[PDB]
Amino acid sequence: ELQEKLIAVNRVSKTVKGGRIFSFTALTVVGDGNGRVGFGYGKAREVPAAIQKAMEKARRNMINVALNNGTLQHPVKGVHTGSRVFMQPASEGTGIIAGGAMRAVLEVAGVHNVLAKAYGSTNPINVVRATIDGLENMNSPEMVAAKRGK
Amino acid sequence: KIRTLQGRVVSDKMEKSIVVAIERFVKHPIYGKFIKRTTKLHVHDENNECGIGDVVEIRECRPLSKTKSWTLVRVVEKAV
Amino acid sequence: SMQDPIADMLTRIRNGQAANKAAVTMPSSKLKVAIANVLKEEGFIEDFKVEGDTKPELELTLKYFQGKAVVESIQRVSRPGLRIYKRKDELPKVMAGLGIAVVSTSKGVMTDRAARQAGLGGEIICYVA
Amino acid sequence: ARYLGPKLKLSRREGTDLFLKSGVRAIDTKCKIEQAPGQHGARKPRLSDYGVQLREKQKVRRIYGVLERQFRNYYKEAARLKGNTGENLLALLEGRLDNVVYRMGFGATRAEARQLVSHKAIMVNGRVVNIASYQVSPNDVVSIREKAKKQSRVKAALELAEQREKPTWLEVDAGKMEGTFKRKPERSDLSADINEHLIVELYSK
Amino acid sequence: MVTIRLARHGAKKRPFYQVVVADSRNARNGRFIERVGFFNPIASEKEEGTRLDLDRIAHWVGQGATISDRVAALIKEVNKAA
Amino acid sequence: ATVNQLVRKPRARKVAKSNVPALEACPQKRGVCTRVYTTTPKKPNSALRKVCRVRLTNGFEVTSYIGGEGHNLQEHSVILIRGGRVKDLPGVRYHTVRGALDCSGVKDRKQARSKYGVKRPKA
RNA sequence: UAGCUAGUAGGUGGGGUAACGGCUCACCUAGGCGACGAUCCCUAGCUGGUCUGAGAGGAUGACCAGCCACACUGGAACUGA
RNA sequence: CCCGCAGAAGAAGCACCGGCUAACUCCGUGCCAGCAGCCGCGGUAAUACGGAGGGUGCAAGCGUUAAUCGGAAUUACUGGGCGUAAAGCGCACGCAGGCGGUUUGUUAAGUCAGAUGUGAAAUCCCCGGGCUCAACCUGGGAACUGCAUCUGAUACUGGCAA
Ligand SMILES: [Mg+2]
Ligand SMILES: [Mg+2]
Ligand SMILES: [Mg+2]
Ligand SMILES: [Mg+2]
Ligand SMILES: [Mg+2]
Ligand SMILES: [Mg+2]
Ligand SMILES: [Mg+2]
Ligand SMILES: [Mg+2]
Ligand SMILES: [Mg+2]
Ligand SMILES: [Mg+2]
Ligand SMILES: [Mg+2]
Ligand SMILES: [Mg+2]
Ligand SMILES: [Mg+2]
Ligand SMILES: [Mg+2]
Ligand SMILES: [Mg+2]
Ligand SMILES: [Mg+2]
Ligand SMILES: [Mg+2]
Repeated sequence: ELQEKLIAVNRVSKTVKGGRIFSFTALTVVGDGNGRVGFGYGKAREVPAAIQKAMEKARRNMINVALNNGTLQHPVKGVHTGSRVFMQPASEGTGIIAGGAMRAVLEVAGVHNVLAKAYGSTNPINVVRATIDGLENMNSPEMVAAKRGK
Repeated sequence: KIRTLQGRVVSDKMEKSIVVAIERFVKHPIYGKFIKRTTKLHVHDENNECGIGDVVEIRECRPLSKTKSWTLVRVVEKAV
Repeated sequence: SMQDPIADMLTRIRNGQAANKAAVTMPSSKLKVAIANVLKEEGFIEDFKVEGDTKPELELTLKYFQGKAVVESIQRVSRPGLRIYKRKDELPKVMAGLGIAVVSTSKGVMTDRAARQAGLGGEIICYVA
Repeated sequence: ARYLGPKLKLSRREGTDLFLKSGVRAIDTKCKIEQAPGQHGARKPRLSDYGVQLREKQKVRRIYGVLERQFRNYYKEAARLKGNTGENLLALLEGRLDNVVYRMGFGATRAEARQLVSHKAIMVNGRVVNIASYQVSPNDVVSIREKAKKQSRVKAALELAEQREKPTWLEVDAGKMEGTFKRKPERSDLSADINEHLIVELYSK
Repeated sequence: MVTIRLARHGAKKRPFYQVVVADSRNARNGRFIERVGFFNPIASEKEEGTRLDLDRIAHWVGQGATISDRVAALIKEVNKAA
Repeated sequence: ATVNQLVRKPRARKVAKSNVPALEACPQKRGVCTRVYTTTPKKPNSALRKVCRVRLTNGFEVTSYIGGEGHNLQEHSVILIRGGRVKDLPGVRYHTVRGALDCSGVKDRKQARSKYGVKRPKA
């Protein structure tokens, strides 16, 4: 349950006097498979260094998320930059269907029966995140009584 | 009765050639909003009796003219 | 304008709440109250009050639980432009079950839970959670 | 409609044994297995979630000897059926007669078990069934036809069948060469190295 | 007039008739007034193969209705009471 | 925006112009070869591409591509044309079914003979 | 395409049809329809359903069944339930 | 449908392998010949042209074309936008229309409720049954989200009154 996996790696150029100087960007996601998910970014001239430096950032920066069994309690909508995502509990038939790149954060996060889809731009760096928050903002299926009661 | 219609007049200036409005209300079948939708009806009113702006009760009968298949039963109010 | 006052209520909550504001007041109406009622009975507002007579003055006490406010979201649904009327089998349940839906019926402003039991339906004023 | 091609070449690409030469020896070698399905066999298949998603359902196919069209319906049926799509696919695939013929020993390899079926040397509850696809249900009673019995093949077939993990959901003879499919196999029997939700995923998008 | 007939809803070589009450002038497999049984001539000697709401049939015949020749049989063949 | 607004003038769907007046959506169409040119392509590329201008069974006069390495096709040749533009050759929006009517299969092709219309060479 | 309408809209009476009826006629009234889109123009048989879509929708109306219309084109009637 | 007879005997092709995309090398060619769904390949080491060996995918089919919907939240009712990306009429008044503060009464059209009728059969779906399996055939439910009539409910909307 270490369980990590990268979503996307990408070249990017910097351009100076002597020429273009390229780099790489890794975008990873780690989770315990039981709550607690996090993503990190981190970039570096070589690829290994990049994916590497990324897991590390995803070690920290790892929030956790009030599941409700293998699934979500209620349906939720997340939205960062131009990414706008939606996912549903979906009383598992089998489920876990969703655009790879949030399959990733859903998978390692423990949910086992989501159906989701991403609207807006499908820029990973922003849907992962749009969903992390999406799961984050999602509130306690019991400790909403907590909220109310009094 | 078998059903009744309501509706205001709109035209009485014609020899029992009275025409009656029938304002219903209805959910737009695509955009949800409710809209006004009128139904003018050429109705028979023997001895021309109601006037424009009289609310009235109406009932479906057999044909009396290419255009008339209804006749009045009651009036309800006047001067608008 | 003042044309929809219920959205104005919904929003005075919504706003003051995000302003961490203790109370909040507004011109009252029969309607307004019957709702605040439900808000209270279901524990979203702290307690209301109508300090008026000729120029009535509905006044509400907002609650804050942890650090948050108790009202994570308050939207209008029906509105004078476009009125919504769901039957009963069609009554909408918010946040799965958590949170509520304020609905007016042939017998008073209730909650979707309540209305569902009542066995009836009506104009679904707004959603709260 | 039957693959027909160098059976072993498949297992080497899919990276495991799919018991297609099944026959005698085991844990291949005396074959070549692994590091050259082709000519650039050495090369490391670093591959898309698509690649691995594909190759898995491919692997399962190269086993039961099914072609895309049927397999596609098998999946389409699974889904229709209540209860886990990915498991259900595995149910259907097992209930296959050809399968419940090698899974009873009567045949060396599923490929051969099938050859029997097509040659009407098998019967269900009495009656000669000669189509591989024949779904077998619980309580059924598949048995070699008296005509052509304890014939060459079916001997060693019944034989090294015992050298197999040997099932549970079905009760075989060896004298009668009859055998009772007792229950629809559970997820837990069979499997281990086969990944449904992948191939379910393949047919999901 | 109104007849009760077979209406071969079957399948090439493996027939299967909807017995129906209809307007005798319409197509055999067309417009009818109501269904009132069926008759599977390949039934096989297992269980079923000639259900036949006798109470309706008798109703229409009291209304005037006439009856086929192969329906005729089926009736005096479902014996009638047992 | 407004519901009111949408109500008066509802939303409408942009209609799609086909890119291939193979008139009434036809898998292909017949034609007689008006003239059998060859021109050269657009900015990046550089070549002598073989084409022909065809008068169609339905009277559209349209230019089409003659795929392959070499082709015995001339004026008055009766050919068959299919959807298939050639981006390189602006305004060339159809291809010519090698091996149909008067058109020939490509000589000596071994690969992808179904395309380019060649018979299974007597093995 | 912004106006359209003289049997036009209604009344009375005769005639008429298996029947109600401007169906028709004579006379009287001056009506009737129309931006909730008439008139004009373009296109088209309608349905059950069919394909697709998570749905909402979109697209569609072979094969089956229902209704309608047509029978070389235009027009007419006779017979007959 | 059953029984015998002979001999593996009469029975495998099509597209693809630069990326998207499952599958890589050699030879030829040299901005030519040519490819191409989109990006783009070809000017001497071309995994993109053409042939060859190998491989991947389908299989009595395989490819290409044409065609609807899908992915397209890209006409956004569900479900979008207009400062600088497409988009606020140069500004104002104002008919129709849309929307309208607050109390009470009344009305009961909208809205809501139950009852009843109707919503053909086939189809679709659910559980079975019959053809060696299946396609196919078939029993029975379910569904037809609709319409209409009656009776009720009065909070909201509309009508009336003050
Ligand atoms: Mg086949
Ligand atoms: Mg018989
Ligand atoms: Mg008269
Ligand atoms: Mg969609
Ligand atoms: Mg026909
Ligand atoms: Mg004629
Ligand atoms: Mg006559
Ligand atoms: Mg690859
Ligand atoms: Mg090619
Ligand atoms: Mg070279
Ligand atoms: Mg769309
Ligand atoms: Mg936009
Ligand atoms: Mg601009
Ligand atoms: Mg009010
Ligand atoms: Mg039906
Ligand atoms: Mg069966
Ligand atoms: Mg009121």
